[PDB]
Amino acid sequence: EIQFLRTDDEVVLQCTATIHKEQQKLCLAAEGFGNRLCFLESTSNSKNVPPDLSICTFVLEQSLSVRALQEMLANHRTLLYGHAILLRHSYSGMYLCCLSTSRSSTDKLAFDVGLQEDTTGEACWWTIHPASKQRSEGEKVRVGDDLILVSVSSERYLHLSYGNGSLHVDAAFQQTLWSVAPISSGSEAAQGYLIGGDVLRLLHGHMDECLTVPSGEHGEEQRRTVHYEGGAVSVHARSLWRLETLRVAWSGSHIRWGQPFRLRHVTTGKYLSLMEDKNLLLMDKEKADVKSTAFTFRSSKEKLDVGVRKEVDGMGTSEIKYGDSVCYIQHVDTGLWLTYQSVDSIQRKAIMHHEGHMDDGISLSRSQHEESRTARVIRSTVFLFNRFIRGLDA
Amino acid sequence: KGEAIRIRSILRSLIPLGDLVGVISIAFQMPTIAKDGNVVEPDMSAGF
Amino acid sequence: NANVVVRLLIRRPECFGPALRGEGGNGLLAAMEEAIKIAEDPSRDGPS
Repeated sequence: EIQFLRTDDEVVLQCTATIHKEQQKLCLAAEGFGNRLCFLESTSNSKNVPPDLSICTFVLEQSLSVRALQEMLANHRTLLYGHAILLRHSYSGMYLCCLSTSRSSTDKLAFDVGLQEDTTGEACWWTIHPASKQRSEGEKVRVGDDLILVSVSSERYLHLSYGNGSLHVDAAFQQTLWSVAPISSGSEAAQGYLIGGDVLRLLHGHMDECLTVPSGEHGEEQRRTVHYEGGAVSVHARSLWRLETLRVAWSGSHIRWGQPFRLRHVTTGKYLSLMEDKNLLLMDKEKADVKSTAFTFRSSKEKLDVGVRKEVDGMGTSEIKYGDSVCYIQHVDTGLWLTYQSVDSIQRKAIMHHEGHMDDGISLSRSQHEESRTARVIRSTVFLFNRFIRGLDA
Repeated sequence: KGEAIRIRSILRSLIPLGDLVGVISIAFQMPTIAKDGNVVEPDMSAGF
Repeated sequence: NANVVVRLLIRRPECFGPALRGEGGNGLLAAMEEAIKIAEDPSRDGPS
């Protein structure tokens, strides 16, 4: 039974770009605080460069008919073509809109597309139109369907512009096909179980020590290491990690045992990885290869047959439970186990070892939305302020 | 009317005011009497 | 009949001429004096 996309579900809007006669899929991205202007980040190069879907995921708020929206502006359903959808950016909590301003890089008609605090006004609402002749107004929106969006206020099409030197999104009368791929569905989500994209804390067997990085002394070269600390570090923002799956679609599904995923330190933005000396080290987004940054949770420390199960397009079984479940983490390729040095504010270093110690169990504790957003804002402010200071120093 | 206001805004986006003012500012060449006493008539089918 | 026409000519913006097309057109006024130039030049005006 083919699924139909619906509100309260988390989706990414994808568009295709033909560069060097090669198609690159891009998701519409927009950083909440700072640059309100939307942009695109590559999702086709996931193997070499991880995609940041946290700024590409949107939530469908409401799907009202044209008459109803007109009347109310004058004052869990099912999507049908010919409705107007309200897209809310999951991270920032702001709504997609036509900014009514224009950089006018190509022409004067096209406007900019950004994020708006207020829903009131026709800028936030976008009408869904069927881009396939096999679809008619009133038909159920399909997951695999390809869409074209028209802004209520501007009556422009959500257009990816090749005319600019860099790929850009603008509201133009030229139309561009947008494919929308689900991330997760809220109703089928199970409370207390690990799902993709969560910001979580890796807590050791005693709950007392948590995997973290050194304290901030203004040097990323020394922040790059990873180790175990206890105390206020557990409630601080240095021990928050984002578990990002390797699949673009249905990335918010329930995590399963032996599922490849990449860990990202929220505060620093670097991805956990393994060097040739078998010691863990944080490295940058650009060079975060899958063969170095992928890890899998396993139920038992012993070498049980993990096997290969075909990945499914659904939320899936809730195999990992927060706190209750005990997880064992290994690199996908080497198969070593993350473990402490056995030589101990514990400040014990963490290593990548073949047989591993017996007490390598790490549970999972979920972080709150406020605390995750604060860490994201902290990183996005550190980057900008360091750029500003470097410019002043130059 | 929202649609009327929208159409007017789109039309102003299509045509800047300054271009209208400049085209209005452009002037004509007028016929003058030639030296024999005949007014030379610039053909307006080939002119502004 | 005005709303439909403006929507169609704005869906297909090449109807507005190269100057007002907007992918780098000079503009309405610039095209105005350019056509003045063409009008004075005999080669660009007539078949020749």
